[PDB]
Amino acid sequence: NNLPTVLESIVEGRRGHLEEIRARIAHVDVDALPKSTRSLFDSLNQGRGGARFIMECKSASPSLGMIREHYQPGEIARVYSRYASGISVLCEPDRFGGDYDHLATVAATSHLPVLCKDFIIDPVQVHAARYFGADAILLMLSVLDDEEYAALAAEAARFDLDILTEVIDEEEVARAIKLGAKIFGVNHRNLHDLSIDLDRSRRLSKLIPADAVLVSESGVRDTETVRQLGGHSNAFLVGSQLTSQENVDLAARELVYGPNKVCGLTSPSAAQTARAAGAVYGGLIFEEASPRNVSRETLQKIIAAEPNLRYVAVSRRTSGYKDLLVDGIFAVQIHAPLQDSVEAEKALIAAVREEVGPQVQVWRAISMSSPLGAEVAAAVEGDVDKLILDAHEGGSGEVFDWATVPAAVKAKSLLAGGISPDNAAQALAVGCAGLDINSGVEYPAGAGTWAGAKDAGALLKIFATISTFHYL
Amino acid sequence: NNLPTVLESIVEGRRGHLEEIRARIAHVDVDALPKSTRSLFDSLNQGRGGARFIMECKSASPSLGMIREHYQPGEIARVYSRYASGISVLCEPDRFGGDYDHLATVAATSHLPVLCKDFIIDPVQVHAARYFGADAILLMLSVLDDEEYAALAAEAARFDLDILTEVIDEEEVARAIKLGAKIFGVNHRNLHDLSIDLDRSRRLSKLIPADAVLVSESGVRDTETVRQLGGHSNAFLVGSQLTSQENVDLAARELVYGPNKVCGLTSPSAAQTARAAGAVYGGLIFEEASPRNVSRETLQKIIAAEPNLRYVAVSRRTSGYKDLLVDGIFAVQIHAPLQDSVEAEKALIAAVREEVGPQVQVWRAISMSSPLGAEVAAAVEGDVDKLILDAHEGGSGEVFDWATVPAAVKAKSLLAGGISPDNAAQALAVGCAGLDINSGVEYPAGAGTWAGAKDAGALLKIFATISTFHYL
Repeated sequence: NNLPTVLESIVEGRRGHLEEIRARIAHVDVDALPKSTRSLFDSLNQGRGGARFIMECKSASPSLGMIREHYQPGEIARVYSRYASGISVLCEPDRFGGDYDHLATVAATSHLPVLCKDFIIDPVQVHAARYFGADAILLMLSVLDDEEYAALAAEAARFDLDILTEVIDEEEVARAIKLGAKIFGVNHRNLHDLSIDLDRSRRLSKLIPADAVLVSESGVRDTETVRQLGGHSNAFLVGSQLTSQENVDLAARELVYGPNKVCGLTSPSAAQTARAAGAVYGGLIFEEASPRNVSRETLQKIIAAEPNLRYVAVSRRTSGYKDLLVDGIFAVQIHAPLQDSVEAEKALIAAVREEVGPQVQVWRAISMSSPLGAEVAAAVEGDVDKLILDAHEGGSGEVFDWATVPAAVKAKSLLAGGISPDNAAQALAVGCAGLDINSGVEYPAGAGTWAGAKDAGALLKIFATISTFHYL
Repeated sequence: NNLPTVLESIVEGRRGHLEEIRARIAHVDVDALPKSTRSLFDSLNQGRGGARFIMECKSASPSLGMIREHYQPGEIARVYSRYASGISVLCEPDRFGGDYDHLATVAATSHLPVLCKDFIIDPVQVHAARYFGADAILLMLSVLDDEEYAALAAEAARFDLDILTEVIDEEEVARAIKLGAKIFGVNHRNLHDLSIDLDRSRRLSKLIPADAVLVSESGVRDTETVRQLGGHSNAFLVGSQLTSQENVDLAARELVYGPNKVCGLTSPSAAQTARAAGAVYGGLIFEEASPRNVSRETLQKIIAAEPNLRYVAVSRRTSGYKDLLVDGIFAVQIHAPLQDSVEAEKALIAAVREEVGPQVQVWRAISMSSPLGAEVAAAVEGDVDKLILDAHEGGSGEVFDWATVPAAVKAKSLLAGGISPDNAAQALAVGCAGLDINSGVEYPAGAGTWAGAKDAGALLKIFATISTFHYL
């Protein structure tokens, strides 16, 4: 074959392990291996049963976001089981650091369909995959002619193993349809020259049967990219971008839902529902003229009861942000009224940056109805970790043009202003990184003693909408 | 009705919350509520998709096994999702400390069918349960006549909510068949007098249709009771016995699988597969004339790579057990040859008890082929935290009579001696609390470089058999 040099050496390496594998399962009655009772096809093809992702366990990775002592595919799988529709496990040993023990660990840990990510050229690899708990296998059309594929697809069918059929182009697509593939793998990375072409998934999805599923891989940087690509890919395969971070659960939430805040938390159970639904950030209001005002006693009970939100201390003050800092406060949100100039805004921010020290993020909240609003936003974007842009302009209506806002500002911004289950799609369409969610998920005035409290049913609905949104 | 006094006050309390509930979901379009797409019936009725348990989240509990700061039904549900076939959530507020936020938190957290455990007398409770993520509801025949049940079962059917139909006796069974119940709830506790009658589930299971599922509750102390009752109950409902302990995951494993050890661990990936499969205990061998000998360097890498086994340091020495203790060693296993008398055995144990201090359990391993073996076992049972009884007597065959062994000894014992996937059922039938699993899950001599290493496929098989075993 005319394989990229790296792939060439990987399949020839794998050829040279086949005697090991044959000896390793010699004692196994291949004929009597139980079938896989987990359909990767269905998990991927239905909205229910997990978000639009196959999440991958791979040992070999620089992972410079964190200090790696030991590979724990059980601990990774435990977090992935909460978000994904499948788990991928590298079984290749010599350059991915994988093994069949990793596959078995994940199969025993997770309820999801388990994919053996391997370079499969020999039936014994299919047999080993089922014995060690795989529910699906990768077959690469770049490596296998039509006969080699048909034979291995037939070994797979014996045991109800789903196949992820990798295809690089329109010719491989035609071959896959020919061979009746149900799950098409598209890599945006060309292995020959390491070029990324995000379009390769859109372009090939037009040629793929309507009763088939498309999984795409590589260059899926963030939720913004997931939303750009989610119209034509059923699922994204990701891993190293989640396991290379300090907290795999928080990383999973940030990719799937984006950097969303549920503000105005006043109860443990509200913080708990927010985190469970997919919120990354929790908002705590210190201002005492608020119906969402929380005492330092309530603040610390909420943080303690739900440690797995990143908490944001929200104040209307221009200084004294050191007083707000408590264990678990990740960021302070400057909610002070807009100042007189850009320079006063740059100064306020530097003064707060100064108060809280480099271990606490500094966010600026801005009303876009304020005539200086957009100008400050564009000016102060590099000085802050997040902008909270309030896009409900009140009685005037929306005077500001959202088409004029730079991509850099949007990438730094959570959209605010009565964000609710019903206006979520149209808020997401604006193309900001996040949503700031508060009064729009509270019970209304008719709710008796529950009026003004976070409504858990509304939290379930708005996070479901966020999980499936894509640009239309 | 002629309700126990406690139940009487609970339904009348719940009646008095109905205006609150009606106001709380007033804004909800009941008609347009999505259906539950998770069948509690199927999860319970199939072997696949989780072990034979509905695991319950309840705030109100002494829980003196541990210090309780905050109720975290998300954290509980995260652990339960790994083991169970359903999750139960108390929604009753005044004596169980429950709320609908708890139900929503669990629904957003877990992939399993979610049961609202409530005293349901009014349609609005059905409607609230679906809006806050329930997949199933409890209806109590003791509380509801045939008409009140039919009406609420019909509200349930609108939204594909499964029903757990509680029945106290043969008359309630007949009523439930009459009303076409698919899931029968039996409590072993009589609420009138607080008597436990474990037989009540066996007795009623004879009268229940063959196409229906039986769930039983109360007095399910341990795996031994699960195995005694598992022939006639499809599932057990448990909770307070898992959340009242220091580690909910370890408690779940101990109930579902029992206190099993995988001994002779030499690799991180072997320890990881053991824990994922359901092992509570991991065995580390310090003796240097062993093919399973591990250096202090390898020992500590394994512990670090799999922190969630309780590790047992295995040595053939009669003293010097302080040298074995390392962070993560939960117990030492005295594997010294049997001594000359009971008194020397009682002395060896007291001497080791002395060396390791009260924070490290002390286990005695005994060969039942040793003529003094059984006598020591029966004598030393109160002096140790675990006995490891080796029941493979070698060339003589099994000379010892296992019918003579006290229940107290068995309750303290893991059975050893080549325990393997193929002899697991017959080892479990002996009725010891646990299995000690080692050479019987290694690759055999034909396995090349893998010969003598733990076989992950064998670990998957033996733990699956352990999870479904019941006395026949």
